[PDB]
Amino acid sequence: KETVYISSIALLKMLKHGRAGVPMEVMGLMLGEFVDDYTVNVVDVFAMPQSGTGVSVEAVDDVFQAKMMDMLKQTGRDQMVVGWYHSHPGFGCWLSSVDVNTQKSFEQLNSRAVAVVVDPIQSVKGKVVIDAFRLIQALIHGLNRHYYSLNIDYHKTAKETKMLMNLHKEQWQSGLKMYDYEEKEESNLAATKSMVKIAEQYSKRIEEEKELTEEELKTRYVGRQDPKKHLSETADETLENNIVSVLTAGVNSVAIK
Amino acid sequence: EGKIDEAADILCELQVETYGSMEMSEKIQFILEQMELSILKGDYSQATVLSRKILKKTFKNPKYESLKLEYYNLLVKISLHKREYLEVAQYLQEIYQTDAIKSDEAKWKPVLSHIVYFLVLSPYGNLQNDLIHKIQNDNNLKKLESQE
Ligand SMILES: [Zn+2]
Repeated sequence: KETVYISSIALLKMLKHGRAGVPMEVMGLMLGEFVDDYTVNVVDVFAMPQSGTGVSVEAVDDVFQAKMMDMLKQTGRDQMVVGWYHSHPGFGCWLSSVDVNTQKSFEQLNSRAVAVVVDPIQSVKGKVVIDAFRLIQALIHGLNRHYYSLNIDYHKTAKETKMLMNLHKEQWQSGLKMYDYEEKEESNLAATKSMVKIAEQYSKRIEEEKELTEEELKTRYVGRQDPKKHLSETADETLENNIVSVLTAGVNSVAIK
Repeated sequence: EGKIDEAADILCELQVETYGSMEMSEKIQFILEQMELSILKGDYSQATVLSRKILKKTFKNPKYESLKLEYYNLLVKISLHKREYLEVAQYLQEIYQTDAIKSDEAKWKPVLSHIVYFLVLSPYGNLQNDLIHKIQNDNNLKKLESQE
């Protein structure tokens, strides 16, 4: 039920610094605000210099930190330090015990402070691997034992999005574009489960409608819609969406190869 | 003598609550005595706990910084006994961070080497990588050749 909302600039600065430090792990701090018990919002990030030793407690640099703080004050960015990013390149997202102790050093600052692990290399143009969570593949380290996972979402202002739109100009390329497949897996599934759901509704309307007059039936059902029209209706989206879905791939395979 | 087991039995404590009463020179000093008498005792548990009770930030003071070479040197010896490695390498790292042994070229070589050998013996894992790849880029490591 608990969650964090990670603004775009945070996420991009994140992945940038991470990808830039490869193949060594980088750390930094997270600026935001705690809405309620159920939420942490992260609007900002700044990057913490390298250390001779690995990412660790003293890697956090007071001088550097406050030195950044005030200079953000002058920009009005004033926020708490709500968590700290990090990266475990190639190793997936989990906290080593050494990650843990530091996480505690951020518990005693604020009890709700969170840990964010980013994984630059295997995060790729598909799904981005990211994780945020706090203490008490990954189960080897006691995913649930010493600590526990959290959830993540992304705040987007209208204008933000509007900038992001113009990145790709798809106006020429449309029609060879194949939309995300997993999404049409939930599509082609939930659609079918639904058709099942209204099947026996159409069954009940044919039996009841059989033994009861139309004038009586209307009184009952006018509230909802004619389950025969959810068959007639719902069959379509599956039909044509799946025919363009098939054809599009049939073309990309033979044409593009 | 080996009877320092019998004697040192008492000083496995006597430092305990004298924390604020002693001055850290002497204080820490015979904490270190507790260490080496604990290893020569052949018992690492009190070396371990009697060790960690010191607080590292005392190493802001160059005075105590001169001393702590002993401290880490022991922590090495312990960890070697425990068959830990990555930990050893973190210590040798830390001593290797000392200005005094940063300077002298005849100081930091045999420690730098050991840092290599242990980062080699440690099992592949998280901190092994970035520790290695940091060493990899240390200019001084150029001066060594085979180890390089
Ligand atoms: Zn880590």
